[PDB]
Amino acid sequence: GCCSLPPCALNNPKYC
Amino acid sequence: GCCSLPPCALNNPKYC
Amino acid sequence: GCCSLPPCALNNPKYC
Amino acid sequence: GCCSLPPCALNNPKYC
Amino acid sequence: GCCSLPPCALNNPKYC
Amino acid sequence: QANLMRLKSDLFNRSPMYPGPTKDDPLTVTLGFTLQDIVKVDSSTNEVDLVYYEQQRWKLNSLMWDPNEYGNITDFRTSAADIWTPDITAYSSTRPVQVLSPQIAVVTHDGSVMFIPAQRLSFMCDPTGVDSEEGVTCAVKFGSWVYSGFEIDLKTDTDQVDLSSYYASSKYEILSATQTRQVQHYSCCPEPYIDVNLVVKFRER
Amino acid sequence: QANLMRLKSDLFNRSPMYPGPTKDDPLTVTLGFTLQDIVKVDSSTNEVDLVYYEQQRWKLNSLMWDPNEYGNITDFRTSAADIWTPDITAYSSTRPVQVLSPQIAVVTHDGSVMFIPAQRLSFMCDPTGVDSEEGVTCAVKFGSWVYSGFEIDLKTDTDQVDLSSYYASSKYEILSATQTRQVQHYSCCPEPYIDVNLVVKFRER
Amino acid sequence: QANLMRLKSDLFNRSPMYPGPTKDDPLTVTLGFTLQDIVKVDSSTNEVDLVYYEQQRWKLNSLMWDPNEYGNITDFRTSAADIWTPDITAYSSTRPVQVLSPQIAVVTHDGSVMFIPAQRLSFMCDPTGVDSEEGVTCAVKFGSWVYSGFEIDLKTDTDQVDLSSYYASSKYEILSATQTRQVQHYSCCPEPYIDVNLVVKFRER
Amino acid sequence: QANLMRLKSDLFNRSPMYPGPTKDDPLTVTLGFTLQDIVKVDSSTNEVDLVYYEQQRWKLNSLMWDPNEYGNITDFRTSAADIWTPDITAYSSTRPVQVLSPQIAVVTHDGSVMFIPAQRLSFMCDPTGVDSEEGVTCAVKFGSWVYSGFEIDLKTDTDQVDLSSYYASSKYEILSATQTRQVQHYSCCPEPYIDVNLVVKFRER
Amino acid sequence: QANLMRLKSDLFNRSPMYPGPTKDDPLTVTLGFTLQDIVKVDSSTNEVDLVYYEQQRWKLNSLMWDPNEYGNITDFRTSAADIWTPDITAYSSTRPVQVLSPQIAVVTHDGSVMFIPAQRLSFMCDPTGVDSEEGVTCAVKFGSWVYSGFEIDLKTDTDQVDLSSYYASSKYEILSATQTRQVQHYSCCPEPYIDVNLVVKFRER
Repeated sequence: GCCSLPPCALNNPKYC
Repeated sequence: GCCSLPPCALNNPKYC
Repeated sequence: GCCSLPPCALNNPKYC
Repeated sequence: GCCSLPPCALNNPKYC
Repeated sequence: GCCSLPPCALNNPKYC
Repeated sequence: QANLMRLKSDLFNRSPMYPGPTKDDPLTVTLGFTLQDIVKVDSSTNEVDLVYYEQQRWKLNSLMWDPNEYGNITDFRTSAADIWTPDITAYSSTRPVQVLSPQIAVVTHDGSVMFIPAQRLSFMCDPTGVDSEEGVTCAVKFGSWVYSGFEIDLKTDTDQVDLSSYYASSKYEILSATQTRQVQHYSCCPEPYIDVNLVVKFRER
Repeated sequence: QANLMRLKSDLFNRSPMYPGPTKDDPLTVTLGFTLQDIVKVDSSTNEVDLVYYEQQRWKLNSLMWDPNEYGNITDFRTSAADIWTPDITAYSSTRPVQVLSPQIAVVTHDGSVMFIPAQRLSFMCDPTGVDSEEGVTCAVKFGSWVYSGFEIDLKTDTDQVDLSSYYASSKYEILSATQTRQVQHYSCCPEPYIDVNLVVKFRER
Repeated sequence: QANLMRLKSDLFNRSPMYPGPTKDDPLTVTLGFTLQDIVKVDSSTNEVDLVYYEQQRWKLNSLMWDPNEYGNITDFRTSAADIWTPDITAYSSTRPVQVLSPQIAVVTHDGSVMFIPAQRLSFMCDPTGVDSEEGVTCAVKFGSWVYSGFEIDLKTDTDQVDLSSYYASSKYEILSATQTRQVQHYSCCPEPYIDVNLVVKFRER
Repeated sequence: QANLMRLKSDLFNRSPMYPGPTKDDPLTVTLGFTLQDIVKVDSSTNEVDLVYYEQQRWKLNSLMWDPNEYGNITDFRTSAADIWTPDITAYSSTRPVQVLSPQIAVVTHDGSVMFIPAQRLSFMCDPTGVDSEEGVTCAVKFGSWVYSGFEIDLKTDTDQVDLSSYYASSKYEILSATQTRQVQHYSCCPEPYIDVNLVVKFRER
Repeated sequence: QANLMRLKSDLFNRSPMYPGPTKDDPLTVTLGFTLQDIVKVDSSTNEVDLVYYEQQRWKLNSLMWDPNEYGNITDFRTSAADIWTPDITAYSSTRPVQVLSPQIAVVTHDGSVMFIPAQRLSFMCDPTGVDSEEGVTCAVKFGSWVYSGFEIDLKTDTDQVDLSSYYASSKYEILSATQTRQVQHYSCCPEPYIDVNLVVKFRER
């Protein structure tokens, strides 16, 4: 979800 | 209008 | 004439 | 083979 | 001849 | 003027540059488009080409000065490469965007910056129905590539795309052109993510 | 602002840049693809064009810091030219890969780095049978240009390509997209060679 | 040799480049075109390609010198990158302008400058009717990208495009070629804005 | 560990940036090609496009070191801009070559260098007969632009051209490929001129 | 034995960067061409694509050296960027030239320089008749962009373009190819203007 979006994947580095 | 001309938008940034 | 040719215009800038 | 693959070719100069 | 090959022209400037 | 040269020297030839916004040091970028033409439509690939102007503005504390200590100077023009600029990106381009103009910014004593380069963009669009009377609709999102909404707030002054300079003899006719700010969230992550959605409706002239 | 400028200055401008991995300093790079679109298929040449996001993860000890000594900062964004990045290349491209997004990476205090460039690729693909019901299968391998498996280990978190943002109105429908890590040895040589094979089966809409 | 090296060093190496004009220090730029060829027409898009030479003139006080102080040198050529140049831009281009010639200007002791780059421009133009005997008219506006009429005054010496060296075997034939200076005000704003409008009427040969 | 940051600095910070070979100090360059794909044939012009890896190898005294002084380091990878590279050129190209891969070399303590750039080349080739069963033969000579055979001596490594990773589903089937060094002497001049001749015979698949 | 390094230094490091010629310090350029191939003919635009090698030779005082003082060194190769190069331009190109070869020059101890870059050039040319047994004629003028004949004198050593290595399987067969010095006088001005005119006559093979 988030992780498909690059700014969001970058802002949740360990999680994604 | 003014805002589709780059130098006028430059001189009137907040208005534009 | 001179002024139609860029090197000649650059050699005669006030005249051109 | 190896020498068609640059990282391998690079690691194996003498052979390639 | 020599002069149509750049390395040769460059090495023989006076001739080429 | 000697005063200007020393001001551009005072802040651009001082130790660092602005490292970009943080959560504690947030930023608002305001975005606006002027659409000049839909240049190419390709049905065999699904790509469409736009030429437009993209207005961007923001404000940095670090670019402030007192006009009095600089000969009453309130603002100045400078190369955009001289300053920090937002990473606002088309999320669905198919080619690197081409720059069709100088990239020059105005900087103001209050720390505000403004910026309007001309641009050509290729992006994903199925143009089927362009020859028809009802026409066709393309959309492309713009947004920061690395910053969350808590870091770069992204805004528009209006959601009407400026069409006052759209080329009159264009092959394509604009039915509507819209630029609207969209906020979305994620279950994992309470922080906002913001885009401006560029939606153009058009048909063969 | 405050502490951030100091941190960047300490990490980059003290000690040279990372010289890359070695046999005694091995490095794991995590690869992952978000396929956005199949843009073009060319039948006179055998060429296919893809637009995707490529996510890269690695971790450097030399890019570590204690949050406490820097006002509790856990991470920062920086231009990807400020830092060593892996030399991961497509092995069967036909044109220079085109970059579609800003090149900015995030660095965490535990030293890990993440980098998500958007890209257009032209690669070797016989598209024949793309217009049938079964479509066509195509593969491109990705790996280090200069480092063996002893120097860069190459991984994925999943074998499935992210298709959740594939253009819904694309010319080509995706039947499957897989991203699978491949290890092999040559008879001549003791070190393993690692790639990730991107296999897409697709057909015309 | 000798004094020319000295002059160029004195002018450019006592720092700092000219920072452009202001309301208080305004500037006059004289523009002129020599149209060499209409290279290409595209009726599917609405683009027409031109090859012209763009003559630009302006004068700066900071570029002045005493020929008696420099071995009687009255002028010199130098690379345009050594000097400030105006940001006169075509307003409706469709691709980045392409430079066809060296970028070198002449500077004269009174501080006058002349710069003549050859360029290929793509811009917005419907060619429908180029096949007839009446041919077709196209126009492209040129002007400063950032400066208003109060900062750059844009000017011409003649409203006649120089055609004396138009390519005699071009696919296209020139009926008229005109360059005209326009001043306008907008409702909102007190400052004037200026452009030179290049209007070309032409047909197939 | 960290021994490499010193060696790199010790190599790329001593006066010797290598000035290239001389008749007194001649250099041997080894040349080998890996055919990946004939991408395109154009019969209206006479051009063919090839994708290939070009393996270049040479040896400089200026790049020797002792491992025992540098933590037992026998070799390192480095950007090819950090070092001199030979001016090996395709003598019959028709377009600027496109670089497909990163450009990183391995330097070894004996001063030997290896460099394997991937490339797309357009060269002159009459493709008449390509649709027949015998196909057609084309050739490209590679050599130095400025150095004779007394300054750069050109060689090949492996007798046979590497076809093992030629694209299996290419438009064009390779019937044969050869790479041979060649020497000529002109009437005027005693020194040899040397090229490597890449002769490939191919047909439509 | 690397006194070359010493030479390149005090030649290119102590004060002078050569500021170009003048009426007081005039210069002669010798121009010759080697036609490799007529690549493309375009009838819809009037463009023709050529690949030729442009041999250029001049002589500068500021480059002279005593070979006794420098290990009996009579010449060296250096990149064309390290030196001044004349601004010889095609006067009727329609696209920026494309460099096909390395840009390295030879400097000899008497201060003479020779420089032979391989180029692709698109220029204005009506190819009507190319179809026939008689063929068609095209010309293109080369000359300095900024320097008169009192500043750069431009000459050849032969009327004959070198055709000895024209591609034997070209689409186009050369019937004739000639280079000739032309002088134009203007009644305003005592200085002559100079160009070398390249006229090629050719037909389909």
